[PDB]
Amino acid sequence: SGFRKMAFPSGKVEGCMVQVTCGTTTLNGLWLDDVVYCPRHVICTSEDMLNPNYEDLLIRKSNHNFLVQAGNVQLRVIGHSMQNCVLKLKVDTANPKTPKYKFVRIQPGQTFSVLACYNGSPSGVYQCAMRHNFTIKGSFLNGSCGSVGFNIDYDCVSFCYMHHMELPTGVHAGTDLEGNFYGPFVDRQTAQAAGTDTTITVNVLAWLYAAVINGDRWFLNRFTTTLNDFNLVAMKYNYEPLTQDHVDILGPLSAQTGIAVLDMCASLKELLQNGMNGRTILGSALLEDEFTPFDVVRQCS
Amino acid sequence: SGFRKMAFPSGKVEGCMVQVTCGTTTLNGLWLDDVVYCPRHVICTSEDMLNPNYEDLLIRKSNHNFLVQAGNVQLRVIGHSMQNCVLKLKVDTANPKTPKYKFVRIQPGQTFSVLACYNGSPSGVYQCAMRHNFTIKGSFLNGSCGSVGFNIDYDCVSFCYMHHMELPTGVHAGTDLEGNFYGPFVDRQTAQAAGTDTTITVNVLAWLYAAVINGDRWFLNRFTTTLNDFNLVAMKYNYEPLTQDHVDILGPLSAQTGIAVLDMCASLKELLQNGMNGRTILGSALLEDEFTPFDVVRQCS
Ligand SMILES: Cc1ccc(NC(=O)c2ccc(CN3CCNCC3)cc2)cc1Nc1nc(-c2cccnc2)cs1
Ligand SMILES: Cc1ccc(NC(=O)c2ccc(CN3CCNCC3)cc2)cc1Nc1nc(-c2cccnc2)cs1
Repeated sequence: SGFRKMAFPSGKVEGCMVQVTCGTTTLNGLWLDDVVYCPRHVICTSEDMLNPNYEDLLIRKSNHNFLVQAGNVQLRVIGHSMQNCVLKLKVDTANPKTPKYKFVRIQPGQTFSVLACYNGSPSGVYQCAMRHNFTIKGSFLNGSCGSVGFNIDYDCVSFCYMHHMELPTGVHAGTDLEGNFYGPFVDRQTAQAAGTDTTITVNVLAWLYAAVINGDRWFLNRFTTTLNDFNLVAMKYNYEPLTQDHVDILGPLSAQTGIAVLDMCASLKELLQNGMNGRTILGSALLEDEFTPFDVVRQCS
Repeated sequence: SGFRKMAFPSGKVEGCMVQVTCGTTTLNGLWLDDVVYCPRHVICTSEDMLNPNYEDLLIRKSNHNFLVQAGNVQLRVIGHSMQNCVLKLKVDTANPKTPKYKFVRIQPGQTFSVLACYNGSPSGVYQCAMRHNFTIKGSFLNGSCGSVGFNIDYDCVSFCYMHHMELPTGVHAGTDLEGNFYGPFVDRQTAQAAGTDTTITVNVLAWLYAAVINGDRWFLNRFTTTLNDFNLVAMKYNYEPLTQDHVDILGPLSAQTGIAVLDMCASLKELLQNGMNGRTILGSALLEDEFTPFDVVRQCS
């Protein structure tokens, strides 16, 4: 029983975090086999900032300009290359703690764990969702660039996010581990801002099912709606439209509770139109949308 | 920027989790040096449950009755003893991954990270607070007993909680690592239930300061209250009384924001008496009380 924001155990990732220094700039790198991955803006200098050309800047670098530190051990850089917005630094030592891993790009609405690091040292772990506008609402201070986001499937770490920057509204933007940004953002100083966001409807429904699994039932009703009439109401409250595929994904939770998806949608419609009226669901006074159907099944069978 | 429920990196603890089996009962143990620690009710059998005597039950056990598995390796038990409500199993191998550690008992209102484990394998990590009634609102399924709660200070793990049981309202109860229960609970089947709880006032104030540090300011006011008139209002809403020591602990946050503690208390008083009126603070629609002043300073300078 109970339901918490839960992250994956971070040990497999902690053994991969290193510190990368270029001149007076220090951030975090990810050390897998004989390669270190880090944000390319580590080579940015002062009088660049505005309109940098990273191709020019990297051509002017030498291997000895990059200082890589794995705890108290310095790693010798023997090659370097640009991988879109990430730098690949070949080192003379393969990481003995390299886990089984994959580089995977996630979709809006999916969740992952973030290991926040400073100076190559892990600081804390938390759980995030990729928003509809391709930002994440993280917790990051200056020096956290290069921190990574990940999921774990059995023994294999799926890396999906490297942290690059903070936007004016305090939300965060980054790339996959191939160096391709999530969303329409660039690693330089522009007036760029996050687009509009929506609520992840399938996730809210998943969380209502977690509530019922845990004994919170006050929001349930005898009513059932159609998928069409539900989406009419969802647009008014800036929820994502619900599709038949979302209904299928909620099948297992629907079977376990005996509550059909379209019956739970009639509860969500009433909560939107009336509010909670002073009550809470799973300790929250608003509808939470950062738990996937998978997160729910994993945490509370 | 940003503020998240954040747990400590769990790698140092993951390397200590093992699986302990007695007969048909399997749960989690903590392997430090040449000792495994686990809940003593692993020796409970069926026709005991009601009124067990653990002294009798342990006298009837032999070392070979305990099967300890560290991943794919079986550890040989060479001694056993009762430590209040925890069992100490001496094994023939010292854990090569033993971190620097301490056994520390925490106070209500303090927080810690929980590494939930099943069959000796870590499953997820999350952050908890010890409540005023000595329960924690965790996320635990059958088989999670022996999972531990901890904090990390530099390189040293302070273990503070081992999980033992779930209470009827779905909250959780356990012991420190010396085997002494938090609160008036026993490891047997009785009608025991959690006592009444209060809101941790110093933590709510810490979280309001985190909100101001992150740019959420709508709840601020020009007013200041006395410590006496604030506590008059806190009792009506079931908040813990605020003391001068709490004011001192909030000093650093007060200095950084320029908002005196008693000025922030006049904001808390108005939120209690009027509510939020449809707005949120740090993404929450209620006042959060599971972040300590230390948690806040650590996460957002
Ligand atoms: C997208 C991007 C492009 C270029 C840079 N690098 C710079 O702007 C930069 C690099 C080097 C210098 C020169 N030195 C100045 C003195 N300190 C050492 C560096 C000055 C500025 C950083 C970023 N990303 C950043 N993310 C943050 C940040 C803040 C809070 C939370 N998460 C990320 C600050 S900067
Ligand atoms: C406090 C306590 C005292 C004694 C026991 N052990 C038993 O009740 C017990 C032990 C052995 C057996 C016999 N076998 C029965 C068939 N399965 C194997 C065991 C039957 C019952 C467990 C506990 N603690 C428990 N915590 C949970 C629990 C559930 C969900 C989340 N967190 C903890 C279930 S039981």
